[PDB]
Parts: sequence; structure tokens; C-alpha cells
Amino acid sequence: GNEGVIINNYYSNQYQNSIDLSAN
Amino acid sequence: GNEGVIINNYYSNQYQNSIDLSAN
Amino acid sequence: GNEGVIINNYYSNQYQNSIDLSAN
Amino acid sequence: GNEGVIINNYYSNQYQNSIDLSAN
Amino acid sequence: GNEGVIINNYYSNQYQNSIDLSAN
Amino acid sequence: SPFPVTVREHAGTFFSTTPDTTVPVYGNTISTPFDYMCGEFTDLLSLCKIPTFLGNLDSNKKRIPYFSATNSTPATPLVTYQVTLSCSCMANSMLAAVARNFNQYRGSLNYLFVFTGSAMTKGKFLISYTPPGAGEPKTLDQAMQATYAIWDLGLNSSYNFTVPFISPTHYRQTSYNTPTITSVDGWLTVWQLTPLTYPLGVPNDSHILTLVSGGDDFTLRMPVTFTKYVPQ
Amino acid sequence: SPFPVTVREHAGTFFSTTPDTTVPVYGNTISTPFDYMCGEFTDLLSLCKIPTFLGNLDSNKKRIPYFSATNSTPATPLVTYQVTLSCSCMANSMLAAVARNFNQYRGSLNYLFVFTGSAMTKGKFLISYTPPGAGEPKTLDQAMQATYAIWDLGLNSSYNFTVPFISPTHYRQTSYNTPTITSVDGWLTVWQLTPLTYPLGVPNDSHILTLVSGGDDFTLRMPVTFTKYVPQ
Amino acid sequence: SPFPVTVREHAGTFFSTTPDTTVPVYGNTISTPFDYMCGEFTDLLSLCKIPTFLGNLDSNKKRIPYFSATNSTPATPLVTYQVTLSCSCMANSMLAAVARNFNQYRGSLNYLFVFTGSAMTKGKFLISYTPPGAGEPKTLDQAMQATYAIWDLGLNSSYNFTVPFISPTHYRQTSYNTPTITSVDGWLTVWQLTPLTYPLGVPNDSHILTLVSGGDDFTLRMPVTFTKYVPQ
Amino acid sequence: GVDNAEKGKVSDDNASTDFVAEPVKLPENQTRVSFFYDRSTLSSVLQSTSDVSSKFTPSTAKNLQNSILLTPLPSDIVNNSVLPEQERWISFASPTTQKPPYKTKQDWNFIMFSPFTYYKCDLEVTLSKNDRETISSVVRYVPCGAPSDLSDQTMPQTPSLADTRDPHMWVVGQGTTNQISFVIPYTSPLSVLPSVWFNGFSNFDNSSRFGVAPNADFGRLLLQGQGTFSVHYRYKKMRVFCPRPTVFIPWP
Repeated sequence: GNEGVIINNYYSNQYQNSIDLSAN
Repeated sequence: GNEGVIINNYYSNQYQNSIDLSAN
Repeated sequence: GNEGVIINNYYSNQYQNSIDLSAN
Repeated sequence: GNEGVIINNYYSNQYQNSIDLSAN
Repeated sequence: GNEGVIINNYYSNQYQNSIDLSAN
Repeated sequence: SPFPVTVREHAGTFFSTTPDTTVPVYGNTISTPFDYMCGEFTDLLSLCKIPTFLGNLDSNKKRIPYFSATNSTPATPLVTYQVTLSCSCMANSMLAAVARNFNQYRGSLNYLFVFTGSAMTKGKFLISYTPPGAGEPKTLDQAMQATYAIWDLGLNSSYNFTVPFISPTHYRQTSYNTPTITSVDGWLTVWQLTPLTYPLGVPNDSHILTLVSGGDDFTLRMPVTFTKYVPQ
Repeated sequence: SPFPVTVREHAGTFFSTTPDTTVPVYGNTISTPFDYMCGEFTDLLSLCKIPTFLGNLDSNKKRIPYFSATNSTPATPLVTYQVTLSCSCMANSMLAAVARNFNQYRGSLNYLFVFTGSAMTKGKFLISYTPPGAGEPKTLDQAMQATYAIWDLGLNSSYNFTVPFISPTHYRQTSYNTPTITSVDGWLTVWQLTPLTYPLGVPNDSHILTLVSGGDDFTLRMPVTFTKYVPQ
Repeated sequence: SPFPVTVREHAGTFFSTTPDTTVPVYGNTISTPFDYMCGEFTDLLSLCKIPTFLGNLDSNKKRIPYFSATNSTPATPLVTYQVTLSCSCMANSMLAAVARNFNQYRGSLNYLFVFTGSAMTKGKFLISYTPPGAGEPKTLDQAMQATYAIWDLGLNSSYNFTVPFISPTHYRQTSYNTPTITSVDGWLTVWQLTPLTYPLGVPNDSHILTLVSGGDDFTLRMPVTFTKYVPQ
Repeated sequence: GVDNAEKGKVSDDNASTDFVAEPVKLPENQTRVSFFYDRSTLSSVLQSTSDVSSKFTPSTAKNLQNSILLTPLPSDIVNNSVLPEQERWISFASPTTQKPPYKTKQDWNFIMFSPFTYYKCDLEVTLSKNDRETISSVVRYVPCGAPSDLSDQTMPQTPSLADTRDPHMWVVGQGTTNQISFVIPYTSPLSVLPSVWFNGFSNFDNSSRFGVAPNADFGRLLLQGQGTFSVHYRYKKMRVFCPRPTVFIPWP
């Protein structure tokens, strides 16, 4: 949602965004 | 018309420009 | 003459420079 | 630790960081 | 000596540096 | 070597809607696990499709979720809803609540009517949707000349009526200053075809619940902020 | 790691004609469908090729789309148009209207003449295009020494005359302060070769409609803004 | 995501000689065709190689493109040119005109002498190039001890003399404040070996045209601006 | 050669048809509609005398409002409207001079040259501060026909224009270059916009101003912060339909 950039994010995905994890 | 840049647009085509669609 | 850049011009060749054409 | 950039460092690894070496 | 950049020089080698030539 | 740059004329500008991200100052952090959760929804349209209550006027100008009907057939409609997501009539429906945050809509609208009278009460209503151009329908003769469905009471309690999307434009405005041909689309009126009929020992007035929501092919677009107001 | 940059000396400059785009603040938006549309055109040259009316002077200095001819052969041209997209004569033609927004042109020009006299009226005209250098042609003898075509009246009503592109330069200016050899290219004069002839009961004066447009190989280039003026 | 940048300490600087381009504000424009043209040259060296006139002093201190010779053999040189592209003697030659816009040169220099005396006049000249270190040659004995060529008059009118590039350095300065071993390279003197000889009825004085230009292996480098002056 | 204009169209000839000549065509494409209109042209001016952290209030001062209606056609306060609406004609600012400036806002280049009945495009807007004093402004963009939301501040000392989800821009500081530019998509509910006239009314009781189409614009721009700002429009992916006459020009 509102992600309209061609080139990949300069910052790692683990840093740019919160890391989603399942407890199970 | 007046599109003279070698490298691709930094923003997605769907964001940089209006999305053209046919109703038929 | 005085063209010392490794990476290609950011602007198209048709825009950065005048378009040379032969009338014959 | 706190290395979250996708693109490689602009400066050489030997310049950006101290050079680790073993005396043995 | 003190050349610690990963990406190549933006300016041509013939422009960035003096051109070394042998007279023989 | 350093890269030559051309600083654009908009340097330093903060674009509230730029489609790009900013610098992360606390990365490599795990988002507290929530895999056990239920009830998640990803599209606001889901909400628009949930039938919600319309606000009808009570005899004392109070707002109620239904209208009355009895053993008679008025020469005028029991209720009249102008088809605009701006109708004061649907002002507090989820449909309108969501639509207020969007610029345009398109598609079907569902008007759900639920008969709450007794099981012994019978009757027929003529629900009509009159497109604009010739004004509001003044008689049953005029109303039945437009899009309509006859609702007969019985075993099934409710009637799901659809206001077809009939428009000169592909999209229509959600609100407006003054009504235009792109923001107001006609009226939905419900008439009493046959009088509500019943035996003795039954209250003369029956209450019909009224709800609205977007239909199957209903959509909204262009996120915006509605005219602010003070709650009360 | 951060990239070293060399801020050019023109930082912050707003280039009205830079061939680049700017930041999108409301993307992922659908442009209201218009696939049903007709009449679309993509090149302004299309307009330049549509024959449009020239403004001729009435006996009372009023502007009319035609000139008169009768049972006589004047020793002077009936009309004279200087070949310049700047001619006051074609000032309100689509050709000139478009050309005003461009710096230079090249190619053929089409001067269309439509005879509106009676079906009983006959006659012949000599349409001449005189290149510059020796001034405007003073006699029929001089006019017929340059490029010309003889237009004979009859079944077909109009004559499509082409002013060949004869120039020392590949392109020519659309307008000018003072006439130069790159902005003024000669004259187009129409003479009466034989008198308009007709029987009794026919009005002595015949009206010939006059129009202009770019020819098949006509082109314009370099978008610009013309000298502004106050409408009236 | 936005890219981190390190603005160098020279931000905003306008480098007149940066090897990079700037923003195009009127692109997609065709350069008026010129394929019909002739006479194009791409290297300024071409000009340097065209023999052009040297300025010799007249008996009234006036500047002329030649020197005189007669029936005698002076004990001193007829003309003396110091080999420097700075010589006032070649100040108006194309060679010097071009060299003034460059910092250093290297290679051969061609001194062209054209005998303009009568066909009946004969004689021999000794053209000498004396490298520096021991000063200017004072006698024919000294001049002929350096690089020289004997020019004999006859059927062929001119003599193409080359001043060999003899230097302690690979390149030599085009101009100077004070003469140094890298800006001044000796002298070229032309002597009368045998007297100009002729029959009766022939003017005693013969005129020898003098020209200079860069030789086959002559080059210039480093574009610069020469000391400005007021034309007159 | 001969022809018949009554047909509705005649041939496009070159010198070879009637004379001993050759075509002289040279490639050229600067006449393409998209290219021609893809450049910034002055189209409006805006003025504000209230600071950033305050409640935005519609105002006019010597024919300059602090909000704009995004349309190349003439726009201005019409019959005491709260915000600028599209006009049907242009008027001089001065009641005497009989000379421009006009009191109405528009892209003069578009009005003077729009040989088409309908047009479609995206809009690149540029907003520039008329003097070198450090900028400090907030601009709110409202999509075509969407609520203006001219409400009070919900929190003290904050720019009310920024109190929205609508696209808005905020520029301030000595690091900035006193301008703003961005591109917005076509947002009108109409398929194509009328470029000159609209032969009709916009409401069902036909009481609106005949000649003006409903929602024929690209939205609006509300501005707060000190200063006067000039506005430019650049027509992206411009498409035009149905050729029509250009504005008449006085006979020389």
C-alpha cells in the first residue's frame, strides 16, 4: 500500500521494516 | 512527448502516471 | 572533445544534444 | 551489528574498516 | 595510495588523471 | 569519485503522500507476534458491504432505524431516500462513514428492508428507484415507471433491493457543495402497493427496519479527509 | 555508505522545459476510462493541413472570406498574399493559429480557391507564386514568368494551388520584426486571365472563397509563445 | 528509499572546464541540416601547418613580408629570427595566432622562403639554425657550424627550411615573461653565401618572401587565453 | 489541380502535383500534442498573509486568493463563492485601464491556443515563491470535487491545512529553494474535460451557470504561510479530441 518505487529499498528489509514472526 | 531520460523512472509507472484503463 | 564521464548521459542523446540530420 | 544497507559500502572494506590481521 | 572506493571513478581515467606516456 | 547532482527546485519539501519510505532508526526489531489473531480484514470495501441502519424521522423528528406502515395505501411514498452517499438519511451507516473518506464511488447500492410486524400481518410494497432528469416521482404511477421491485411479505422477513448504477459518468462524487449531475443520482421511494392487512388483536402499526450498504460491484476511490465537525 | 555528491552550480533551479518528471503525490489512481471517445488527434500538424479561411478586404475595409471578379480583366492582381505565415491575410486561419506557436516551418502551402458564382458563369484565372529578389510582380507578363497555374471554371468548383517551398534555407521563420530573407518568401497573386463571362439574368459579381493550409510535406518546429494581445 | 549523500566541500561551484554536460532545456530539436557544406576542418593543427607571412622591418621601420638582397655578401645575416613562437617576427602568422592559445609546443618548424627576384637573377643563401648556449652567431663561420642548408636559386622558386626540434625538454613554452631555456630555442639566420648576381637591365634589389608554419611533427597542447590587448 | 471543397475535404498536395518538383519533407515531431503541451506554463498566482501555524481562512486581496482551482481555463471568485470557481469569461483587474492583468486566473497559453474540444492528461504543478525570503509554507491538494474541509485547527498552533490525509506539502528553511513541484493524476469523474465551452448545465434543475461543466478541474490547492506564489501547469500524457477553432486574433 503506497509502495511505488522501482529500485529496491536502500535499507535492509529487516531494518526498514519491523520483522514479522510467528510464535508457532 | 518530452521524455528524454535514459534511466527508468524512480517511481512505479502506476504511481508516476495515472493508470489508463478501458471500461470495455 | 571534453567528454570524460564513464557513466552514460542521464538525458537521452536526442535531448542532451541537437539532432544531426542530412537533408539528402 | 546494525548493518542494514542493501548496496555495498561505497568505500573499500580496507578503508571503511580497520584491517584485522593475525600475528600468527 | 589512498584509493579506497568500490565503484569506478565517475570521470574517465584520461580526465581524472594525467595521461602517462613514454617518449620511447 | 563524487557524483554530480542537480538539486531539483523542490528541495526539502515534505510530501505527505510520497510513495517512498524514510530512514529507519530502530531496525532489526521483531514485531510482537500476533499469529493467534482472528478478525483481520484488508479492504475497507468489506465494511461498505455490511448492511447498516438508515436514520428515519420519528413523528417527533427523532431519528429511528425504521418506518411505519398500516392498513392503508398512502398516495405518497412512505420514505424517500435521495441516492447520494451524502444523504442525511444514511449519514451514520458504515457505507457513508467509509465513503466520507473517499472522493468517488461506482457500482450497486443495496437497500435492505426487514419487516418486523407480526407473523399475522401481510402486505405488499413497491420499492422504486427513479433516475434523475424529470424530478422526484409524485405518484405511484410515476414511481412504477422507473426501476422497481414489488416486495411481498411472508415467510422470508427481508427484501434486498439494489439501486442499479445508472450514471452519465463512470464514477460519481461522494459529496458536494451544491447538487450536480455527478453527485446526485435520483431517489429511492417505497410505496404501499396493498395495505398492510391483519386480523384482530394485532397492533395497527408495523415497523420496517431500513439498512444500506454497497452492492457486489460497489467500489470507492481516492482517499480524502471529510469536512471536520465537533462531536455531540 | 553515503554517496559523495558534487552539487552543480544550478541547484534549486526550476527548468520549465526539463525533459524529466517530478514527484507523484497521488499515484495508483485510475484515469477515468474514456475508451468510448472518438475524434482524437495526436499531431498538431493535422490542424495545419485543414483548409481555413483567409481574410480579404471588403470595399469598406471589412474582412470577408472571398474576393470578387466580373466581366473584365484588370491589369492588376485581384488579390495579393505575401507568403509568410505572418500575413495579416491568413492571421485567423488554423494554419497561422498553430504556426504562431512554433518558430520555423518548411514544406508546401496549399491555397484553396472555391468559385461560388453561378453555374452559368465561366472564366479563367492565373494563380501565380513569385519568389522574392526582384520584388512583387507588376504585370501579368511578370506574374506568368514565375510559378503559376491556370484555373479554368467548370464542373469542378475549386482549385488547389500549391506554393512550392523555394528557400535559400531549409527552414523559414514563422514571424519577424522586420522582413528578412528567411521570414518572407515572395507573393501569391491571382489574376484574371479571361474575363468572367455569363449570360443575361446573372449577377455581374462572382465570389471566390479563399483558404490556406499546410501542404502534404509541411512541418513546423520549436514550440514557442507568440506576442500576447488583448482579445477584442 | 532515499539515498544517503555526502555533499562535498565544493557544492555549488561552477567549473568552467568540468568535462561534464548540463541540463538540456530544448531537446529533441533537429540541427538545421548542413550536409552540403565543404571546407570543414577538425584540428587546429591544420592551421598551424599553413605557411603564413613573417613581418620583416622596412628601411623606415615598416612591416613587410620580405627582405632584400643584392649583388654583395654582407658579413652579417640578412635576417635573424629567434626561435620562439613569441617572436615579434611571426606575431601575425597563423602559427603564432594559434600557438598564443596553447601553453606548449613540440616538433619541427618550417620556414619557407620564396625568391621573387627576376628569372635572370642567381645566387646562394646559407640558412642556419643555431641552438642556444653560446649566444647568437656573429659570423658566417659561426653560423655554418650549426644546422644549415644552402639555398641555390634557379627553376624552383622557394626553399622549405626546417628548424629541427632540439630541446632539453620534451615540450617548450609558447610565450614567457623573461626568456628561459624552455621558452627560447636559438636563432634562424639567413646569410648571403654568394652575392645575388644578374645581367644589365635588372633591378639591384630582389625580394624574398618569408613564411612560417609548424612542420609535419609539430604539435601544441593545453588550451589557454593569451595576454589581452586593444586592437589597433 | 482542380477539386471540390464541398466534399468536406480536399487533398494535401505538394509541389509535384502541378509542377516539375519533388516532395521536400523532413522528419519532425515537435508538433505532437503530447510534446507540445509537456512543458510548464504560468497558469496561476496565489497569496497568503497568515502564518503556517494558524487556521486557514479563504481570503482575497487585490484579486489574489489564498487557494486555487486547478484548471487551465479562467477561474476566480464567482458571485461571492467561498472559493474560486471556473469562470466563463475573462475580465481586466483594473476597472479603468482596459489593459491586463486580468482578475481571473488561467494558463494564457492554453486559452489562446486550444484547438480541441476535449482533453485528457495528468497535471504537473509547480509553485514558486515570488521573493527570496526564506519560505515557510504548507499546501493542501484536494482532488477534483472532494470536500474542501475549511475547518478549525483540532490542535493548537498547527497548520490546519496539514490536518488531513489529502496530499499536502510542507516546505520550510534556509536549506530549501523556495519552490514546490509535484504531479497529480487526472481525478475528475468525467472521462475527458471540456477545453473551452460546455454547452449545458451542471445540475438537474438547470439553474447553474450555463457553459460550465460539472467537476471540470484537477482539484484545488489551498495555501498557508507568508508570501505570494506563482503557479505553473505542465500537461503530462496530454491527449486531445475533436478539432475546433482557436481564439480569434485582431486583424493587423
